[PDB]
Parts: sequence; structure tokens; C-alpha cells
Amino acid sequence: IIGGEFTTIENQPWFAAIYRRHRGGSVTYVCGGSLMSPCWVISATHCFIDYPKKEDYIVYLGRSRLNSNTQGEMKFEVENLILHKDYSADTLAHHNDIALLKIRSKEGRCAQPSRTIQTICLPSMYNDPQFGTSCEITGFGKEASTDYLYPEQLKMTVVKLISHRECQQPHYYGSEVTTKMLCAADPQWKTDSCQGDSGGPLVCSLQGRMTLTGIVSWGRGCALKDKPGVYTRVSHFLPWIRSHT
Amino acid sequence: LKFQCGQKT
Repeated sequence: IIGGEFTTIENQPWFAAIYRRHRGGSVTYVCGGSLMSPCWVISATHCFIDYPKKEDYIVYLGRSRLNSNTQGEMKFEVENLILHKDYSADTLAHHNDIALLKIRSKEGRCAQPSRTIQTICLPSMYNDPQFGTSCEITGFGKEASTDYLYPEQLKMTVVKLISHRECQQPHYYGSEVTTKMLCAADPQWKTDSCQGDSGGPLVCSLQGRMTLTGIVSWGRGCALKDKPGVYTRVSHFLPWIRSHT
Repeated sequence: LKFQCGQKT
């Protein structure tokens, strides 16, 4: 996240950290995710696209740090990895960028509710906040697009949603952004999501609830003027999520 | 106790 503040998982207890194991002894961070129900985590397809071997990923819940433990954390295996059929990538955007991971603990269970582990809510059919709403994104992504490592402490920031009219202006992203995407920026382009934040949540309040409105997907650079962050519009995928969960 | 989506404690 560029800008933002450092936080702990108590402030984002639905955030999931997804890592990949390597035949060598190392485990590396991949992308972030969110818990929808006790056994399901949601993220982005482009995070798995190149190595869709479920057996090699580990998911941790209740994690405030990247490579050190947090007490109360849970580790899971991906029992199912569902990527989107119709997932495309162009010279910038990713279309249908949503994925589902069913988790299983080494004891046969799914997530258990705690002060560091909670689920986040889904919107209702094509229901989103109005542009202007301030939402928060969270994650371990880069703190500057030129860095090459990720932070060790969880971060968070608040960004606002903008309209498609504004995001599809030629000097922004033109028609690379579609109605199944949402754009969010800082009025003064100071904070934004960045590489390493993909799959993670864009939460906003809707009808009283903290709802998962978007999933970090792409963006040109990080915190660049007139280059908003683009997210997957969760409210447009409800049918899809449903047919699988 | 049980999950309550959206809640922080």
C-alpha cells in the first residue's frame, strides 16, 4: 500500500494471507484474500493463473506479520482452487479477475471465529456504494513501486470510489475499465494499492454493513496521477460465487 | 463465538 498506516489483523480479521511453498524449503507470499464463510476465501484469478497447483499454497488467517507468527493464527490447505473461466488479461486490465479457495485445516476443519478471524459480508445483486464513498484496502503489498520486497507488518489505507465516467476518460484508462470493474483513488493521488496487494479486499459500508465491494486487480504504476486502482466489482459476480459456494 | 460478517472486536 503506498501511504497508509501499519495495523494488526484485529482491524481486518477477514484478511487472508496466501503463500506458495517452493521445493527448496522457502514459502513466499503471493496475494491477499478475504473470508466469505468458514471454509471459503476469495481472491483474484491472476494471482494463481501461472501456477494453478492448489497443493502448493498455504493460507493463514489471523496474521499481522508477513513471515513471523501472530498468536491466534490458523494455517490451511486449499481443498479447492476455483479460477474464473473467461479470465482475460490485456495490456493492463484483467477481466473476470475473481477466484475462490476452499480451505481445510490439517484436522478437517474450516476457520473458527476469534478476535483475529471473522468473515466479511457480500453485497446484494449489483448493489454498490455511490462514487465518493471512502473504502479501505488492506495488505502486505509494496510501499513504493520501486521497492523489490514487501513490508513485514500489515498496512491499510482509505481511498474513495470514483465513477466509470471519470475512470474511462482517455487520459485515465479509456475503455480498458468495464462495468464489471470499479476504480478507487485518493483525490491527491498519495495512497493506493500496489503489487503484492492483489486479491485483497476493498471494504466499504453498504446498508450498514462492512461489505467486500472490490478485490485489488490492476492499475498503472502505484499512486500515479490519473491512474486509479481498478478492482473487481464483486456485486456483479454474486451468481458465480453462489453457484460454487 | 460464531461468525458475524463485517464485525471487528
